[PDB]
Amino acid sequence: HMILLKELKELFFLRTTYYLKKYNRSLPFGDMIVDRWDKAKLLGFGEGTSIYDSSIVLGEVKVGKDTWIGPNTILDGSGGGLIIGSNCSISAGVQIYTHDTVRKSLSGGKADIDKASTRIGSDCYLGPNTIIVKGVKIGDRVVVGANSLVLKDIPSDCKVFGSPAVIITDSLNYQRN
Amino acid sequence: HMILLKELKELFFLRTTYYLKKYNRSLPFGDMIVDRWDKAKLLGFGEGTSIYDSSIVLGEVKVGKDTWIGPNTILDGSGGGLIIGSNCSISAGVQIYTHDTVRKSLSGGKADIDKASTRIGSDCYLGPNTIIVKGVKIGDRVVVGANSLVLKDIPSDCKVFGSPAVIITDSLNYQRN
Amino acid sequence: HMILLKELKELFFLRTTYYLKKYNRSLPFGDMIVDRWDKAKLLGFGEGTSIYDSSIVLGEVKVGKDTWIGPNTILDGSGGGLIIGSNCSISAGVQIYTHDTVRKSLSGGKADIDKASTRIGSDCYLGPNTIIVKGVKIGDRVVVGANSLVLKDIPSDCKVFGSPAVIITDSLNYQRN
Repeated sequence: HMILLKELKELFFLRTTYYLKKYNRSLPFGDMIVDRWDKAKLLGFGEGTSIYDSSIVLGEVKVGKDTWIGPNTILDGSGGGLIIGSNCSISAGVQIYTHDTVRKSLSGGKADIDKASTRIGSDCYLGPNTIIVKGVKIGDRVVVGANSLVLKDIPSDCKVFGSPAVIITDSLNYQRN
Repeated sequence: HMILLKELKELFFLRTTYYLKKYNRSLPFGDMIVDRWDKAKLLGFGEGTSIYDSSIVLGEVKVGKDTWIGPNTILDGSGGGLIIGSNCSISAGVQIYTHDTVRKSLSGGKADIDKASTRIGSDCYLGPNTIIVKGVKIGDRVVVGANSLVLKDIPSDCKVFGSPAVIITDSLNYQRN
Repeated sequence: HMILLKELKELFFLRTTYYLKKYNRSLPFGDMIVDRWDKAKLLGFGEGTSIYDSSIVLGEVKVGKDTWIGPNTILDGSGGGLIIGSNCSISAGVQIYTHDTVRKSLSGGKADIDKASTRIGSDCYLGPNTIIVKGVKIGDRVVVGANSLVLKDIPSDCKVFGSPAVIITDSLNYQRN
């Protein structure tokens, strides 16, 4: 254990040195062991998709191609499946749910976990610290601004933000060339 | 170090394979080493309590039975103790504090750290990304919605949300059977 | 791998035991390997600065003296450099950006990443879960409250909060003696 700890620290030093030179960044220890693209592949996600070590993926989660799954994210498919499209940006700190335990806790542990399936289309952006709750359906080409709480379905080509989130305009201008 | 890195990656691959088959989930590297229930036990928390590897626990923290401490949480008892009851849901990203450093920073490093003890009762839910500040007292059977900032005490059987958080109704209906 | 996993768990147990006795806290596995002050030093940050293992630092990031970089933070200098002063508190969950990908995602992957440099002065506090977006300039002795989204420049001696953040008063009283 003495030697193992010393080896782990040596490895941390060397790997951080290598990552600074090669990738001009410094990551957590775990993100220097885990490759983002191989992890996504192991999870059955589409080609081009990437996911940080620090991400938690529960139950039935399906993800399309070229989707970026950021650090400190939760993709919870435990309550009937979560489906995410292609080309999505799932920003740092985003949490996507198909269950909750409000009643279980509030009832002293008696009530069951409530569950509902959740879907996000393609070409979406979920901004930092966005919370998407069970049951929600988000369409294609939606923007969800940072610090949102999405309680209801969102149709395609919408821009939403707030806690709770509300439709603010269409997303058309972000789709331009 | 070359061999150690290769072994760590082999271990990551195998353990993720095992966790997918056994627990239908993919966790961070650290959460495949650390057992949530043994960690809680080591921290002196009550029977049935669980805490993710990614959680930070500072100073005097006491937790009751069957409380779920989620990923990416902060339980800071450094400023006079933090006490949490039984059957609580402490959601991903929740941060509970007994100190802050606004004045220390704002004063160029001169002022002291401000401190005040914090307590949460039993049968509470703290939703994702909830921030509870020093000095606060939350009673029993409270719901705190996602994305809240709790600046003042909350009595039992309340439902609160917002930044800052405000009482919205009672929590009675969540306690049903 | 069998033996390596057993060794890692033994190390986790022992190190957590040592950290509880020596530092009265329990940290993630990675934060028991990585030293906060050596990591900051390796990143070229100023004397006295500290950064948790769980922090991500992208591209050109410069940080002054005695700045505290908390857990689960993002310091993204990838889009033209990020500069942070001395004596700053960068709270848990704070995310600071110099890029985004709204248009890249919304355009099916066609558009480029948008980039703009970001600066924060000295003696600032950024509260939990603060989001600072590309292009922003924050002056000296600013307070940013928890759960903020900072979309526009902030002058010195200001106190701001909200999503989006707005000036609420001056920060003078926090600077007192």
